[PDB]
Amino acid sequence: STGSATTTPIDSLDDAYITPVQIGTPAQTLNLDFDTGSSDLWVFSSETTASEVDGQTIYTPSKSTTAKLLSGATWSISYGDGSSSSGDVYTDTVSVGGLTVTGQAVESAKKVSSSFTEDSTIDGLLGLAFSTLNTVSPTQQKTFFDNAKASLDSPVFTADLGYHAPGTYNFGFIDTTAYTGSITYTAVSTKQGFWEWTSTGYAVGSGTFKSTSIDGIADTGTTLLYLPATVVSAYWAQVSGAKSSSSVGGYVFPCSATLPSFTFGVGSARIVIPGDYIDFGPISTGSSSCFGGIQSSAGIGINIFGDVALKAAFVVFNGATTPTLGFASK
Ligand SMILES: CN(C)c1ccc(C(=O)O)cn1
Repeated sequence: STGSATTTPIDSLDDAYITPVQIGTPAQTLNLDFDTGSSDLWVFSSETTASEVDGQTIYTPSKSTTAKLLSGATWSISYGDGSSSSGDVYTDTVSVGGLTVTGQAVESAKKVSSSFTEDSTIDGLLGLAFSTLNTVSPTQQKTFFDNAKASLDSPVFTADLGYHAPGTYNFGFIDTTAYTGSITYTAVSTKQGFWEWTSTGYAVGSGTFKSTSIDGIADTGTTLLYLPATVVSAYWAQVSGAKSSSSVGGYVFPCSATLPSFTFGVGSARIVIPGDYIDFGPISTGSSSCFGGIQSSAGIGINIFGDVALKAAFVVFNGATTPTLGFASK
């Protein structure tokens, strides 16, 4: 089997991407944030504290003839941006782009933090990291991908995120029309539960490539590119007037600037992130100070190849017995 679904930016900055997902019988369609950095499929629901729901579409398990309470199971998760959610668990039928999994754990939120409430466009998350990170207790649950894998034509999914445009998540096949040149594959460590890999270096604009190993994670649920402070300083030094602002919470730059590209290495191959992709717009409405799309990972403990990086590539998440990542230009 295979599946193919369009993923759409939630706003004009590509702050996140949402993908429609069918849950239950009859189908209830929710728009979920596909997150290769976590491993829980959770949704706003009829159980979510009413004051914490503001415009989201909810899953109502009592209206699904295939929903079953997973008795005794609870979940609770916190994300790198400080947001969080928790609740109980149902199993139900879940379909993405025509690919159906029966008995998928659907984690129903009883509580969500303010940043979830405030984002009316995101109805929940669909985790695509390794199932070892799943938070359900006392019986850990599998991701949608793990549950689907054995049935797929090939044990893979691909992320093809758009810049200020829709893109595609495919399951079970590689669309050879969706990229240019060849796909370069690179080793993955699953030791931390992430799609963790090592970039071979970087370049800023038309500058020379610096060969240096940068360990990090391919994370579709993180907006920006978070890299070591040395790398990030080298980038922003090429933008007149750019500076790190402790008050804003990262590098800012004059909105009048033209940003240089940023290249990252995948083995001997190179992925080029156009300068425009690194512009996250005014820090507040009407400001001439703009927020940068490349930020330091120093506070975080891990480097993160978030959407800024991934959207410049066609990315293969190969879930074969020994997982690997693939990157192609597009
Ligand atoms: C809607 N918000 C608060 C989100 C969504 C997704 C993530 C994440 O995948 O890490 C974090 N915050």
